[PDB]
Amino acid sequence: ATTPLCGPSRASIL
Amino acid sequence: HMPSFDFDIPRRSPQEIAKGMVAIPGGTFRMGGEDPDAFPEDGEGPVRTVRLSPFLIDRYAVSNRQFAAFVKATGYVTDAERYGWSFVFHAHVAPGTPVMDAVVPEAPWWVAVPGAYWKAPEGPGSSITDRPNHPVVHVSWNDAVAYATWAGKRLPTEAEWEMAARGGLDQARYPWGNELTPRGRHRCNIWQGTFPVHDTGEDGYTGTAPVNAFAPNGYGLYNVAGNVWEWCADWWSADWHATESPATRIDPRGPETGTARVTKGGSFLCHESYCNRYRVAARTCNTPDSSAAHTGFRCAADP
Ligand SMILES: *[C@@H](O)c1ccccc1N
Ligand SMILES: [Ag+]
Ligand SMILES: [Ca+2]
Ligand SMILES: [Ca+2]
Ligand SMILES: [Cl-]
Repeated sequence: ATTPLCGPSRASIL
Repeated sequence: HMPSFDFDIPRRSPQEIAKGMVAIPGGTFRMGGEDPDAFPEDGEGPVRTVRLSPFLIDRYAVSNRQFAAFVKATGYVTDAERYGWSFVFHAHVAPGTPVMDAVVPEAPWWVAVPGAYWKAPEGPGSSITDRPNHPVVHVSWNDAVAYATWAGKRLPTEAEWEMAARGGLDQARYPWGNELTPRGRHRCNIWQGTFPVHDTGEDGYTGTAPVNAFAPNGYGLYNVAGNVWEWCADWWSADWHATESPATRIDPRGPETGTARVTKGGSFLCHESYCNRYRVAARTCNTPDSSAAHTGFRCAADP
């Protein structure tokens, strides 16, 4: 539904 | 980029640095992709002719054994160790392993696991004793640059990575051609089955494979597609390379500033029905102190 995510970033969980 | 290190750079000979590397001669190649199913946000296009200076590139992604030697020689502490956690795919977290409640937006299959790092890739209790020849993972971009500099090397640019990964073919879909499994043979370690629920392991592996698994490409490089995402030197953007200029077409280095560094090549998790990012033109990014169980790197060098 949004661009698929292959690179989980540390910033993204804040 | 100007890194800071806590170890001296050892003196190395040219023949030492070149061991396990392939010499890529200078020349042109057609970089990028225009697959109509490509996600626009990824900026796979435009296809363009890029000229590169000669360079060396590792046949193999850096292995656990090699990273352990770097740590032993330097005392290097990886970003995942400083943070105290790293990302592990949910299917590989042993039941009862302490986990953070953190959720990656839009990717709930990633688990932030305290104590997961390169030597314990699934968290406390796991080890790499049986994976000495597997690619090192839970290494951030910073860790990769630290290793490469110690080794007398550097990260490849995205253009160097793609020229080497294409292995002498002109605008093929994969490193080896246009068929995913020519003659019914698996050529890379990606996902089979139903992502993210069940990996059938039809290609032999439901996690990382040894760095020398599968046939190499035409230049002798192993697992440029699949196995682990590979850090490149460039800052990420989706459109810097749309400009037609010497800076974008002759030894291009990417934009001068950014927030995430480019990763190439796909991993054991990639699948046509989710990301479709194991095509050689594919690209994504991650922030430079981030680390994950499916991301490693290979080095490049100037001859
Ligand atoms: C949403 O757009 C989505 C979700 C899963 C896989 C692909 C895409 N495009
Ligand atoms: Ag992917
Ligand atoms: Ca696989
Ligand atoms: Ca790869
Ligand atoms: Cl091994």
